[PDB]
Amino acid sequence: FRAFSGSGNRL
Amino acid sequence: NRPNRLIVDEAINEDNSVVSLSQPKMDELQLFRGDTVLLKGKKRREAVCIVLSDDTCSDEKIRMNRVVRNNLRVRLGDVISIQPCPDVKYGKRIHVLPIDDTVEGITGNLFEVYLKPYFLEAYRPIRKGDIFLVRGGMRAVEFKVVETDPSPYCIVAPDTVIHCEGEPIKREDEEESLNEVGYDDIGGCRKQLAQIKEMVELPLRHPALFKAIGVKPPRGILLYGPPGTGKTLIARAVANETGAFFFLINGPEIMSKLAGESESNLRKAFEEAEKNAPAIIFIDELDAIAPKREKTHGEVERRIVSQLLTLMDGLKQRAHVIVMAATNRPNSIDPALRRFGRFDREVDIGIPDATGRLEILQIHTKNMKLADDVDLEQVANETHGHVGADLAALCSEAALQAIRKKMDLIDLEDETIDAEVMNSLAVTMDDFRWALSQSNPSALRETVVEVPQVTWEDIGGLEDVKRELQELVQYPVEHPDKFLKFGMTPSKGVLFYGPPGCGKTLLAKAIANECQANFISIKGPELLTMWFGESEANVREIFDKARQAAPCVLFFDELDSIAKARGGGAADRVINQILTEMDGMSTKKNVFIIGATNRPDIIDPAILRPGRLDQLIYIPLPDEKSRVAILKANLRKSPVAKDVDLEFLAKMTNGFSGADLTEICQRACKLAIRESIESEIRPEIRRDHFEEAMRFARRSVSDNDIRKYEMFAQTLQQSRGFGS
Ligand SMILES: Nc1ncnc2c1ncn2[C@@H]1O[C@H](COP(=O)(O)OP(=O)(O)OP(O)(O)=S)[C@@H](O)[C@H]1O
Ligand SMILES: Nc1ncnc2c1ncn2[C@@H]1O[C@H](COP(=O)(O)OP(=O)(O)OP(O)(O)=S)[C@@H](O)[C@H]1O
Ligand SMILES: [Cl-]
Ligand SMILES: [Mg+2]
Ligand SMILES: [Mg+2]
Repeated sequence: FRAFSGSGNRL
Repeated sequence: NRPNRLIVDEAINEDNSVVSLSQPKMDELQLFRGDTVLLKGKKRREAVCIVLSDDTCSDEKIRMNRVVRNNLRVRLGDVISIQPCPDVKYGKRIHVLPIDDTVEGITGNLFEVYLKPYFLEAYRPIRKGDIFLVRGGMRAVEFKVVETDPSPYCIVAPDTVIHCEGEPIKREDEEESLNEVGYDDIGGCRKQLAQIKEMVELPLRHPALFKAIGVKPPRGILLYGPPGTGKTLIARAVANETGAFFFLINGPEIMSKLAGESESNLRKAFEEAEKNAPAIIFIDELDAIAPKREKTHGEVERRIVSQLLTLMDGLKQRAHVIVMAATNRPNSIDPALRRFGRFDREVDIGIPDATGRLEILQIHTKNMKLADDVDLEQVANETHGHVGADLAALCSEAALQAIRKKMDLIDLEDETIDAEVMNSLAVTMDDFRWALSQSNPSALRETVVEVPQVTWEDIGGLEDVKRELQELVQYPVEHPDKFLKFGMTPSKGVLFYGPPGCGKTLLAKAIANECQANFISIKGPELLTMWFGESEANVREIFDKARQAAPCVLFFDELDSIAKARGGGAADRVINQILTEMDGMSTKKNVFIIGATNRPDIIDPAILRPGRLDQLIYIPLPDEKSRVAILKANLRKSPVAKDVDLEFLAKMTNGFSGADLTEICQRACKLAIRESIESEIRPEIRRDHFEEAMRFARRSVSDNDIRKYEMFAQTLQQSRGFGS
């Protein structure tokens, strides 16, 4: 596992 | 001591990323409301937060939430350095991971339910490594900031992306849990929690400091109050907030073990506490181990009590250890334990008042989404005789109800959990109303000690009497200096006497309200209920509680009932003991004793002796003008028609008491209600209703009675000689 991978923020 | 150094204090703003200073200090450091400040704590850790103003905050201290406290590895009273942070800019990407023990039960999109509304329109300044808490869906999960693109700190603007992908990280050894109990989990007993904090903070927080001074610190603190009032709760809170080692000793558990094991376990507990000093040993359900010596029949039982007493005496080693103990019944504990050197300090954590209950209700609705129709103040007002645990349970019960009716859908999903839906679960005011009807309150029989909500406004007339009461009760409290210059000590108590239903009880509560002082009412019949043998310890317990609640006004109501019962060997012992307690009551303690009776002809002259209830205040039927005031008072809350004339109503009811007028209002109100039901209308109470009620109205105080009451108003002080 590490750091990032995916998404989010929205808004 | 540069200005940047400040002392940590309790928080008022529930917001995680908010810390507060006083305006004069904010101007000293040259910071303003919008500024983002950098906080440097101990253990070379840092946290970033938004700063705000606080008029209540002392300039030498800084208010920060427990979340911020933990991120700094700091506790209440510690020192931290604050410095401005304009260098903070918006983030590009943020990566937060949940902690296992707080998320293992829920599945789904953790980011949309919690992180979304948490950062939405918030622009929260965060730091790498920080742990923040988000409550929702009847659960509180804490995330740790693993990394931020502008490291180590940045603000969370709408453009910042979030990634929370990954199996929850395990708890680091030094990272204390926020699920653990703290002062913010306690409400309804601010005053008491303060006393304990004072006693315990010094020796537990600064142990070396106390060893150098040579002055004696506390060793034994005894918390008492009905079951479920949060005694066990406070112990745990104080331990965590001070960072002391907490060793719990459960009474029943020790007494469930063999003779040798009980003795052994007590020893180990003390040895372990001394090993990890500073420490708090909490003995829960103390009465299980050390009840009154007369009731402790049995050799093995007697040995354990002695064992405990010896261990308590062994605390003379002064190994920074505090022993706290809890018991429902202070009288149940072996008096040997209340002696100096052992549990020499006691704190009464009684039942919460309206304000307190509200505080509590708010604690257990933190994680639940509450509908708009929910009004906790009503619930608080309604749940009289409820204890902390009762309130905590009903909230759980109101929530469980919202689940039941909404479970129709979940079942088909049971296989898995619906986290997204868990947020959609609201708790209607009906869910509370339902839980209210199903509630089993425990402390209804407990004597209530709180500030009355009855004010002068609720009392019509008696203006000059209200005045005299302020002189007797308020002045000596608010202006002690003046009394000393004149060299007079103020009177101890008062006696209300007059016809029934004229406001004697009302005055007692009103004066208490004006002085924002505690109030304890004990009616005659209550005193005649206590078992004969038990009566002796109960009368004393009352005056003890009065001392605890100083400034306090102790009101003995319905005294006539006891008079009738004497001329009764029980009624005699009681009043004679009250007289004894009155004398022992030092006037300097700010405890005011008031008595009331409808029968000055049979009152014990001993009560009227100088030094006791020597202020004889006569309270007659209300005159014309007063009757109008009373009528308004009762009809304040009710919808009255414009046609109703109260000046005339008062003119016709000359000779009627205050209670009589209230009954007239009720009877007239009942007529208006009847008509509202038969014919579907919004009710109004009009002239016709009062006229009909008045035709059946009757007077409670006869002319013969008046003549007698007027005579006693001039000769009541003469009853200490030969009878009339
Ligand atoms: N003053 C309070 N403020 C907030 N919550 C409270 C308070 N008092 C009780 N509670 C809640 O009700 C529960 C009972 O608290 P307890 O610590 O068990 O009090 P207790 O007096 O030690 O109970 P007994 O005497 O063993 S029955 C706690 O778990 C709290 O959640
Ligand atoms: N001056 C008053 N102003 C408003 N209400 C009054 C007044 N006097 C009496 N009442 C009513 O009478 C009720 C009880 O009055 P109390 O305060 O108990 O007077 P009391 O001298 O103690 O007489 P009793 O024996 O208790 S009825 C109250 O609930 C009121 O509704
Ligand atoms: Cl009497
Ligand atoms: Mg307990
Ligand atoms: Mg009364």
